[PDB]
Amino acid sequence: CGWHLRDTTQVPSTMKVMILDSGDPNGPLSRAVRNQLRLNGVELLDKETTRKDVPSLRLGKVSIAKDTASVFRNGQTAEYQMIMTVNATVLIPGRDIYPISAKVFRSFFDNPQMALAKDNEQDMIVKEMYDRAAEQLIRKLPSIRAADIRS
Amino acid sequence: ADLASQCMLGVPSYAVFTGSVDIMQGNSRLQADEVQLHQKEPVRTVDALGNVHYDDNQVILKGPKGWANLNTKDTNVWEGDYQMVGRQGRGKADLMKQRGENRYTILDNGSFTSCLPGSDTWSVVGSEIIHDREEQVAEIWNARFKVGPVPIFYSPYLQLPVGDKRRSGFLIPNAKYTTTNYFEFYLPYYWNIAPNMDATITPHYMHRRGNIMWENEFRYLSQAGAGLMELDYLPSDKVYEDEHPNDDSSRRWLFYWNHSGVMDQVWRFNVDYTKVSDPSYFNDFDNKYGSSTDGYATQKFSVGYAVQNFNATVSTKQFQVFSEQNTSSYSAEPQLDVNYYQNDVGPFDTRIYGQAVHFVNTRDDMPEATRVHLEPTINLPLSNNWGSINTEAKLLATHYQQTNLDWYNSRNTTKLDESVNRVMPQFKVDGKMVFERDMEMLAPGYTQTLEPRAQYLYVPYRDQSDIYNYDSSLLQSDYSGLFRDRTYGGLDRIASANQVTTGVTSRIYDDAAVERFNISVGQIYYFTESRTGDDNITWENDDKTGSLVWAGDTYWRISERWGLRGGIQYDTRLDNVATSNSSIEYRRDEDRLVQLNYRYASPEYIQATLPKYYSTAEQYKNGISQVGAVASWPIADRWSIVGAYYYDTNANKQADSMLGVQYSSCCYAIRVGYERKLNGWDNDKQHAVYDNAIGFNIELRGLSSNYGLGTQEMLRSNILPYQNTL
Amino acid sequence: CGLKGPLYFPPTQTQSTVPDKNDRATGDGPSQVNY
Ligand SMILES: *C[C@@H](COC(=O)CCCCCCCCCCCCCCC)OC(=O)CCCCCCCCCCCCCCC
Repeated sequence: CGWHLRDTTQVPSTMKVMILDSGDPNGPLSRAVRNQLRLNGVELLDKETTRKDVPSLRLGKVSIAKDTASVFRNGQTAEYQMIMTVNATVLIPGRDIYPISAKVFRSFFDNPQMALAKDNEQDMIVKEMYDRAAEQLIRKLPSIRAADIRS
Repeated sequence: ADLASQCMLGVPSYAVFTGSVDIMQGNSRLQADEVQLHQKEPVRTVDALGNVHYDDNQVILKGPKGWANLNTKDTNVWEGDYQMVGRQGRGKADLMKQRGENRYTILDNGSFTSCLPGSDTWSVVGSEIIHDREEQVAEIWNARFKVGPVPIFYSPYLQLPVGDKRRSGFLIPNAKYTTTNYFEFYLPYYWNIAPNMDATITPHYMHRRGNIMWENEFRYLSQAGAGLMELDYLPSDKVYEDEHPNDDSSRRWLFYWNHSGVMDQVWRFNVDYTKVSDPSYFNDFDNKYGSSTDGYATQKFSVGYAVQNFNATVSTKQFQVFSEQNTSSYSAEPQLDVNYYQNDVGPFDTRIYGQAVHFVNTRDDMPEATRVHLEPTINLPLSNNWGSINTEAKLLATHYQQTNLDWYNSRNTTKLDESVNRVMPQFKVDGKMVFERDMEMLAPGYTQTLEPRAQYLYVPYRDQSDIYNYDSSLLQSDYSGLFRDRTYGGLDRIASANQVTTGVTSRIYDDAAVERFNISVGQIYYFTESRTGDDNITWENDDKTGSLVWAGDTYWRISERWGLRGGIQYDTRLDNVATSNSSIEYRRDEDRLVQLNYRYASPEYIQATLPKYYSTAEQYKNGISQVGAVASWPIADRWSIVGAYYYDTNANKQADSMLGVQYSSCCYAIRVGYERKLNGWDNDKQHAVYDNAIGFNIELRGLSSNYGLGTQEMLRSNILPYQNTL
Repeated sequence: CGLKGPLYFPPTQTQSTVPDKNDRATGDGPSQVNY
């Protein structure tokens, strides 16, 4: 009833070739974004390239925070909530600079009797949050292309 | 308008003559009446008389009599009043002098207030105030600090730091009243070691403990990253002695160290270390580096090397558990993780993950182990515009060496082995589609998407009851975690899998291709029971196969200021909703927000996943049912109220409440805070224990660029701090 | 009398993996209070 398979691509046709730029090129978010763009068939160029007509994706400040979300009746922590916030910009070669952002929420229960096990669980959670934040940024690329046509 | 620019418009902005004089030399003016000019050898002198007005770009000087020297640039204004131009500050002295190429502004029996004209909230009268522009300091002799017309204290040499350059000296103290320590007073001294390091020493005096606690902070900035150390030491405690008379020494202390940095883009260094003298340290003493809500102290070091397609890490993980019901705690000393990635091996992507860890326990009766893991992986990704399918295969090969098993094997029916091998493959298939439709009955230009997803996972069954569980904990199943390929963390319990996950997400985009709404539902269907060989979870139902796990998520961005979030988990083996949470926020800016939230965790979920004494202990057994409210709003553009209230609907008692008020003028700021929190459990009367705290802070303004309203510091200062969910 | 402020080297960011547990949001700026 009106539905049809997605005829257009995920990443805009303009951003088929991009420059991925970062201050921590070997970090966990750069690896997540670079792999996500590779799935979408995007050809990534080096920052120091001869090309002067390709958009540049810049990865900025990444914050991870773990806070107490609820407590037991003795005041001890019951649940921890983790928030990951990512800031980025997409520079079109000739137009302005378009900022984008991501925010991921996760939570889990705390167990002082298996604190080592809960440490490994938290490390696993952060890796997943990096995959989600990489997807959220890529879903914002069509919004940048639309703003480009308006201006 | 904001405070910073509201306090700006208040401040100013850029041969006898015998007549109305307006002599100007580039920038400096002199609107005197009678000017007497001399050129005696040349030693050029200017003798002004009558309503002298030395206007400038830096100061405005007014005085009945003036004088100047055109060679050494020495001025003299008698019985005058000055005022800074382009900055905040004004006063009145019996003699104003500019000396040393207009470096020193020396005042004899002068005063100085950074308050706006017509306001005299505070002043500091001295006798030899000197403003030095190279050092950005204002030295005062025989200083008397005055509030209104009433002095409050006297002391020689009351330097006032002008500007934003850092200096070493005493900071303004602050006070508290808590029910644990009674009246408290902090007197900080700041030491400015170097541009990239500094230290701070704070004698914290607590009335009830009857001694001074010494707080020492050290911040540094290096090539390897930025860090912070904290070392607190209370030589003796009077409250602690009564509760623990048998202990010979009642010292309390805390060591904290946090480091994080990346050097040369390839070396990553991390430290997260906490150590305290006793379990009850944070229930008594309020720190920025620990909370009374903690259950243990984490002590981790990590050194790693990362490149484009390879990374290795060596780390140690140790924990200090506080509760007296726990005495055994495992540690990784050390752990080595290695990853290697290689793509485009034909149409496949390959990957290797290896590990080597050594487990040690605080107790001397517990098993001790060494484990080596290898995990090669290969996948074949396929995709197009409207769909993608990803097929993956994996091998999980582990080896164990378990020693010190005599004490455990004596009192348990099933025995641990000394040498264990565990090899098991894993096969997974993951699919995805996307549909779209033009949703015009909502608004023109909108679209809606429908994204169904499916996954199939198969792992065979290995009996893992001869392996002790060191680092495996049950993982939550939210909607994001429905498609996870693991049931436990770590590598000690690897459950079997023969299951299909199905889910669907719908999104609503507007004409700007900006997402407005998304909602998700999913389930996991089991064809065979998931067993690790050591299965002792306490399920309410004897269900093994079928559709057992359900989950959902939502997010609606109603406007630029409104937001709604939700999530629910249902488990059929619990016969009830496992967990749930909800949240709605309105947020105009940092100083205007309202938030409502709810958190739920069933009594059966506590029984299934947490320790066995949780389901019988009164402070644990009922799960979670918590309603919270957070607000922040200004009144009359200077006041700022922050409040928080968290309520437990199961016990009909609060968990936390907070209230803070701050008044921030153009030359001072005052903040008062209150918080009542849960702070322990009384085992005799079987009721919770609360703590009350009132804090009073004061501050001077107008000397540096600081004009904060203190909202974010107040919103983050309780046990359940504020998180921005918009 | 002293002023406390941010550190700098004597004359974007790193993507971490360790979260900040219960950060108290004590801003780093020129101040005469401890924070
Ligand atoms: C170097 C100073 C840092 O502070 C300054 O910059 C100098 C100005 C001092 C700021 C005082 C603000 C607090 C007092 C305001 C009035 C109370 C509140 C009013 C109602 C809400 O070092 C400091 O840290 C400041 C000095 C320490 C605090 C002073 C408290 C009183 C001292 C009395 C001892 C004097 C005894 C001899 C004279 C009787």
